[PDB]
Amino acid sequence: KPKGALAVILVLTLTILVFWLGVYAVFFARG
Amino acid sequence: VDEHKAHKAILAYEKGWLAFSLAMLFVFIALIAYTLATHTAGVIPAGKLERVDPTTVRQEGPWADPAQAVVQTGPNQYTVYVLAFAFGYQPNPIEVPQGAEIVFKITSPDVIHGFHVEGTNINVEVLPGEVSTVRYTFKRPGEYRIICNQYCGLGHQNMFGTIVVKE
Amino acid sequence: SRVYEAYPEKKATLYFLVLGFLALIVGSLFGPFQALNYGNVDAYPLLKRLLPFVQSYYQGLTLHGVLNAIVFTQLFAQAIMVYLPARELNMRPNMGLMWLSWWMAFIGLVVAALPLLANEATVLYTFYPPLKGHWAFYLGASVFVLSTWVSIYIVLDLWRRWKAANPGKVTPLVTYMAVVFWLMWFLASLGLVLEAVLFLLPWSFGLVEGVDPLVARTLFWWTGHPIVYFWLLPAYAIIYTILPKQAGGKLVSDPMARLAFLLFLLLSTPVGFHHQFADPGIDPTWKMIHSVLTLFVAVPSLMTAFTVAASLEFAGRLRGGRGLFGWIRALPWDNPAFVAPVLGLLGFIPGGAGGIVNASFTLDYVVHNTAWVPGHFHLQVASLVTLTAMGSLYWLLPNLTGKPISDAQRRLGLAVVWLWFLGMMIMAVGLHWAGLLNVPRRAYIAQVPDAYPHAAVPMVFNVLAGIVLLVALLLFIYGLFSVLLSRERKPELAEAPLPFAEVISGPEDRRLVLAMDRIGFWFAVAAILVVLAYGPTLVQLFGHLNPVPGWRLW
Ligand code: HAS
Ligand code: HEM
Ligand SMILES: CCCCCCCC/C=C\CCCCCCCC(=O)OC[C@H](O)CO
Ligand code: CUA
Ligand SMILES: [Cu+2]
Repeated sequence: KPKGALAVILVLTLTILVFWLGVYAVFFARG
Repeated sequence: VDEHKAHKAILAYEKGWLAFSLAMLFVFIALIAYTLATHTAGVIPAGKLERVDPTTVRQEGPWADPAQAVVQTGPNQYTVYVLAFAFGYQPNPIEVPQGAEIVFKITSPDVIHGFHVEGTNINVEVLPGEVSTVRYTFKRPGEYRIICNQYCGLGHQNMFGTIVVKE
Repeated sequence: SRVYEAYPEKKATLYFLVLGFLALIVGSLFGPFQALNYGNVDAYPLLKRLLPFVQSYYQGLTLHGVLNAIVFTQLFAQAIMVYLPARELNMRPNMGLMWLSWWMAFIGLVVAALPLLANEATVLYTFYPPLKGHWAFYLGASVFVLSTWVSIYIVLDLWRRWKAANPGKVTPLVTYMAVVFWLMWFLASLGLVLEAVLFLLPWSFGLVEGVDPLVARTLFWWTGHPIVYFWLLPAYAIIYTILPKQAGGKLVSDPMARLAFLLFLLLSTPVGFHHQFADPGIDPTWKMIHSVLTLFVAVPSLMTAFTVAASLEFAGRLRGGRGLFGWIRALPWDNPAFVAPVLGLLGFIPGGAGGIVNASFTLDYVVHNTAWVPGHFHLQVASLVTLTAMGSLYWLLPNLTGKPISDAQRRLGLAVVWLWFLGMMIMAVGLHWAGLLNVPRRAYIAQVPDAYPHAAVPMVFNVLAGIVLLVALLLFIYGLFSVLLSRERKPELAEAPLPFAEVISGPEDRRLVLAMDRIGFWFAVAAILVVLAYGPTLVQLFGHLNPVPGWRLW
């Protein structure tokens, strides 16, 4: 199995989620 | 064999990643749709085209007297006629009550400006010949800075205004 | 040289590449001064003693955007996406059209450059009306961009001459990428061409009195999204078809590479209202439709992440790396042609994450027109695209000129790409963080030093980046001129083949490649998506034109 490639898309996924949920929280705080 | 095993195993995992990918993007669409059904949606500019002549907006109509720019249009609703121009905002300050719905009607007599109210989601481009309409309710009293965040010429970095929200 | 009589496309390719890197050098000199500004340090008094034609911060920012994001990226795209398909097919481009392409780009650049240098078009690389630039800027920019229409014809010619000689054969992979790339760009380019011919040119010449700024922005951003996929795809072509060989491996899938490129043909153009979330007089329903299509255009890059990662992991295992992380250390970190694009892909992780936030309609009101947006796009174009272009000079310049790269030039190359990458990451932290503190983009903030006291910590990052990237730029200038002004030549490196990767094949591949080879069908679909996405708003806007007078405020 491509375990190295899986570790890369895991770090991509966590970065996307931190960015997106972080800004969602800011939007409601300013709303 | 090892290249053909690799290739089969790579594609198997890529199919799962792609299904997960779509699932995530669909959840983001649902969470965006939710924002559109709440009060937070008032910062979206009105889609209506509302045309004005930038050459007369300082001489005739609701932008011509900044001291009468704040109009009660509802029992807990005020409409504010704001001019963004090279290089300032009128009226200055904008004075409004805490807790009321504010309908900003912003236009330009010259070039494109930004209207970004620090601490809020009010963040709208202001086009000459068009009215940008946004609504917001201030929950906290105090002074809020207006920042011009569209390049408007050499005075851009000094183009600031003031909203004062009264208890 | 006998080389250039057999392969004259080598000399035309070289003229595109060098003119592009000259544009990159001149544009990038403003970069460190702009980063110091976003650190609250005003260095413009010093820049004006060294370049006394610079009148303002905003004239510098116009030169920066035009020369780096429009001129360098276009000339790189024209070099790579004509030369690589020619060499894959072993066929000669129409050399008359190839030289015409070049002369159009060169003459457009010279004509646009004149009013930029004389302070007659300080309107930034978006030139939004009613800010009214000199007619020579709009004319020059028009001619520059239309050089790409000749590029398109040259590649479609190559493809139809190959197909006529090979009936029943599938398009080879690199030529496939270049064909759907150039057809995408044809559709993409029409917004800006229409804005230029109907509005900016007649207005600039004094033949109409005003322009409708909402129409102009709408036509601009038709082209303004897909132009960033135009910048990206030549880097992706190298990363798919050349990087796996340089890593010691193979491309793990021809079909999933083709499919990424096909989704860009379909989804790159009909998305531009994601640049207009904060614009009046565009229906919120259409903004939501563009935001959903924008989330879909992310899919081909999410796919690229997996395909590329799996191919680098493969190469690393074949080179003896074991475990979940040992494959990384087994890769050739001594080779700048390998390192540059891979560091670029690392920065593209947070770059892509910021892009998905920007796309999400109402979340854009948090970040629109703040320092966040330049933080996002320096990770995409100023790092991935630029680093990939810098790395390609280690294999492309010997192949065009027969000039070898010394071991010393190799080591200097490694220092340049590491400092460029590290400087971009540091600046990304500074600009993303300043953006969340409401610091505006496009602003000479160093001239109002007490206006943003809350941003003192991220400003320290922007000062550091400015210094690191100044050093990276000076080392790059020295390296590039050491190779082009070197007297040693070895013509057998000009005759060597390009380092194209081998592909691992599977039973699936043939049936998916022939569905994707129906290029006429997929082009038709891409064209229809543009009509549906734009048509109804444009009939609205054109029905209700409100042209307004022009202003000069500089
Ligand atoms: C090349 C240049 C660019 C690319 C690519 C790019 C991508 C995106 N952008 Fe963007 N952008 C926006 C949305 C996106 C989205 C959804 C994507 C997507 O295409 C991004 C998808 C990318 C990914 C999902 C990343 C995948 C990750 C990969 C492929 C790396 C894997 C790493 C590996 C394999 C390494 C592993 C190796 C080891 C050794 C471990 C939006 C709004 O939706 C705005 C307007 C905001 C505003 O308010 O003005 C915007 C603004 C800009 C502007 C400013 C225009 C201006 O001046 O006003 C520029 C120049 C720009 C450039 C670029 N942008 N963008
Ligand atoms: C040494 C390298 C560089 C540094 C230090 C740097 C720094 C900056 C900074 C701080 C800004 C923001 C200025 C503002 O908003 O007022 C900026 C804008 C920009 N940069 Fe760069 N930059 C560099 C290289 C590049 C490269 C290589 C590209 C493209 C290939 C690029 C494209 C842009 C664009 C398109 C803008 C926005 C212009 C506009 O808003 O009108 N930069 N740069
Ligand atoms: C296998 C499992 C399948 C199912 C998995 C599905 C994942 C659900 C995701 C999002 C929830 C959406 C709910 C939206 C509610 C938003 C509430 C909110 O954000 O409230 C804060 C704010 O203050 C309000 O005004
Ligand atoms: Cu008004 Cu910038
Ligand atoms: Cu875009």
